[PDB]
Amino acid sequence: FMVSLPRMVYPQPKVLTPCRKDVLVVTPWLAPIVWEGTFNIDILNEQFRLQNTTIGLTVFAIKKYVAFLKLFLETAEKHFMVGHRVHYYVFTDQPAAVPRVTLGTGRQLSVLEVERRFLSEVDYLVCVDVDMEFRDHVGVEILTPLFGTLHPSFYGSSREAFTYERRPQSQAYIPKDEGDFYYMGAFFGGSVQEVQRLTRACHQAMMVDQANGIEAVWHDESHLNKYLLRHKPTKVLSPEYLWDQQLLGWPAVLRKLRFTAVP
Ligand SMILES: [Hg+2]
Ligand SMILES: [Hg+2]
Ligand SMILES: [Hg+2]
Ligand SMILES: [Hg+2]
Ligand SMILES: [Hg+2]
Ligand SMILES: [Hg+2]
Repeated sequence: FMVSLPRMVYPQPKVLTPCRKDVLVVTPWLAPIVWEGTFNIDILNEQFRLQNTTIGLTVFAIKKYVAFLKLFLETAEKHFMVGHRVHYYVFTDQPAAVPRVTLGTGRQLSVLEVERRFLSEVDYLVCVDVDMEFRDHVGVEILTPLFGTLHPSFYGSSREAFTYERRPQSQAYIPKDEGDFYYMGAFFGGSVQEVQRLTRACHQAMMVDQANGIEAVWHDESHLNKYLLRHKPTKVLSPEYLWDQQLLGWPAVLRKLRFTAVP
């Protein structure tokens, strides 16, 4: 059950003015592709706050990667789901090395040393890499049953150039005449239920590959791409959401650089 939105004053959407004319804003299965200019964040914030949405953000930080937690979490505090309930889950081999980062109200951090707990604690899960920093808004516009993110190196590439697993002997196999996009493994998410479905499917496929003596060319990312080919995501994030400015610069098509590699 969803309550009514309140009265809001904003610019009328214009039916005969395309939103962006330089990029695809909807997939052929009618999932939005999230670019700056496509969303009114005030409307979306209202919708998700009225549901008291809780977002879990999961990161693995092992060995030397614990060094990246401070910047990751500090910048998440500035830019990630601000105004909403956030639960950070930091999976690490070094619990005592997790930095003491000051959190805004309604935000919490759990340290898990290296599950149904997610079903009871959060509505959505967002799974990212720790060697990153938030540079701009990453908010409820991403939330949906299942999303993937366009890999910044391949968003302009034809499908035959995608680095999918190409050996038929692998469960991650995708032939040259298949594929919508190349999704990057470093940023995906969805409802808890859909994320757990995905991770279960990939884990099983990886076990089958191991038993057959084969390891997919890009490991979990290869399996992610196979999963999202066969189970279409309900939103796709543009490369605004996963960028490397040193490698790739700042193309005109990116109005914002939201979540980036660390230099
Ligand atoms: Hg628009
Ligand atoms: Hg996750
Ligand atoms: Hg994760
Ligand atoms: Hg998979
Ligand atoms: Hg996996
Ligand atoms: Hg996966």
